[PDB]
Amino acid sequence: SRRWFHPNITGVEAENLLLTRGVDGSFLARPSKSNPGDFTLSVRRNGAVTHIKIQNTGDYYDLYGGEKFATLAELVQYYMEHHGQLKEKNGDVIELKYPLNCADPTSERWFHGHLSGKEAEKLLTEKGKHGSFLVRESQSHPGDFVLSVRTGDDKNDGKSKVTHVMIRCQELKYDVGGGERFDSLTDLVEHYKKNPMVETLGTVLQLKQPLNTTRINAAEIESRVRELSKLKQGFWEEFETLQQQECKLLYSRKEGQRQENKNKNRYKNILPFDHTRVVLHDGDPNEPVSDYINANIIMPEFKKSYIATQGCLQNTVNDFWRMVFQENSRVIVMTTKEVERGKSKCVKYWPDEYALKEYGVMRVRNVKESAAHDYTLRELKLSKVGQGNTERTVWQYHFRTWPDHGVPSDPGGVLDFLEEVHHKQESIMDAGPVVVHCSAGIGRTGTFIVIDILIDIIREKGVDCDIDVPKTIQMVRSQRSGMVQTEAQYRFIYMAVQHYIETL
Ligand SMILES: N[C@@H]1c2ccccc2CC12CCN(c1nc3ncc(Sc4cccnc4C(F)(F)F)nc3[nH]1)CC2
Repeated sequence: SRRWFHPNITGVEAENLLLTRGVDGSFLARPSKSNPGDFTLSVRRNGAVTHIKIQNTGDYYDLYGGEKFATLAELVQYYMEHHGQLKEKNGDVIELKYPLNCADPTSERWFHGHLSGKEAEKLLTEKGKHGSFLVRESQSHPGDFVLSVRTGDDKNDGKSKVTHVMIRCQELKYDVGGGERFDSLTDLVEHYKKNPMVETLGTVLQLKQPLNTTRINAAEIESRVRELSKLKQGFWEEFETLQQQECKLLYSRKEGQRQENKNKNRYKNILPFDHTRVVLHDGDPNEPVSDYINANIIMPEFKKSYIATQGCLQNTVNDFWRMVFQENSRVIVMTTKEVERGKSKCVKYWPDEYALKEYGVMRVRNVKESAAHDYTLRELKLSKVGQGNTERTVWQYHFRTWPDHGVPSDPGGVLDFLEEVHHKQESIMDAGPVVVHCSAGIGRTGTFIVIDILIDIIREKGVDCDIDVPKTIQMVRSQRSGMVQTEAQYRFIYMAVQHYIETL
């Protein structure tokens, strides 16, 4: 869990935490009470607290007077490992040394607050499986807690059971009636996750996973949207709770950090994970490194795969077409304009209609453009220079109407677009991964990919099937940093899936 992130504290509270429990170099992060997307990094230095604003407008986290990042945990990791980079306006170095840990259990996935033993039994009996657990406040003994764990065989009939374990709070510390006394509920839970309790007759109280509360029956998505809309809101809690799981996803991005690739990244610290990056072959032996593009393979796991990538730079257009060729991709989804709010988001990597251009070893002909309301389709022919028999059609679906701020007011445009993309891809035997990009290749790109993954479950299984939006996003975020950036995008995913279901 992301311990240095304190949900539901004020600025004044943050200052006092850092002044009373911190030292110089201690820091924490916190969200705005009013605004999803606004965050503050609070840092103790020279016996005082400095607050630094962070904003997410949908494409990345933007640290004021600092750099752009895919996640707050990648931001924190960066400044803890690169001394001198975070600076005050007058030049003075702001050091992030010591994460100040949140002791408040409220945001933990396993924490259920005021919840009865009867209610906890019902939740575990209906939704739980072997090793599902939760912690709740004791009704009998104020300040105490109860750990409730389901154990059994998952293949009803007494083969499973719920066990309740009392957690005492004695003199500011937590225990289970013996052994170690913990400074927080979190420390206690983490210890008994690693070191399971055993009953008198041998049952191991395995804390395998927090009770799942977010999985739904897809046909009931409207009721879940209603529930998540209740007022801050359910949607915000859910997206934040998911965000608290991002420290499990700090996978190496060593290749993207190499000096030989520094000019190949649109944003210096938004990098592909090494374990999923697209590796480019047959490269120019004269180039110091020719195997790198800022792109990751996204494979759903619980047929069709994706390449999530950034908007091309002038110097990466040739690499982009090498990738498209190598991976046998026949469909590109572009979800940005070239220029938005005065800023270039993607260089034009395609020729004008009816024109032919060479891009290094590759050539692309733009055969025909077809303009719909929300998108333009460009029928491109890609081939290797010298080898006409390598020609294949690449269909570029360019979504034009995504708003400059926030998300579209309805999902119909995105749904229609994604339906055309899906059918084109499905019609081409042996097509490779669908290439998807925006500007940084994480916010909108993540949103379109996750929508597509969830819709495809419904295509296969019908509307009577389980879907789990945050679970799916965590799986995609394990393959490219920070996929799905904002709460507005998260709500839009639910909106798109709901309206897919409603138009069957
Ligand atoms: N602590 C909360 C509280 C406070 C006072 C009173 C009651 C309650 C319940 C409480 C916890 C349980 N609820 C909850 N919401 C969530 N949203 C996203 C996620 S992430 C997820 C989901 C599914 C699978 N895999 C992941 C992964 F970890 F891999 F990302 N998990 C969630 N769990 C509802 C909110």
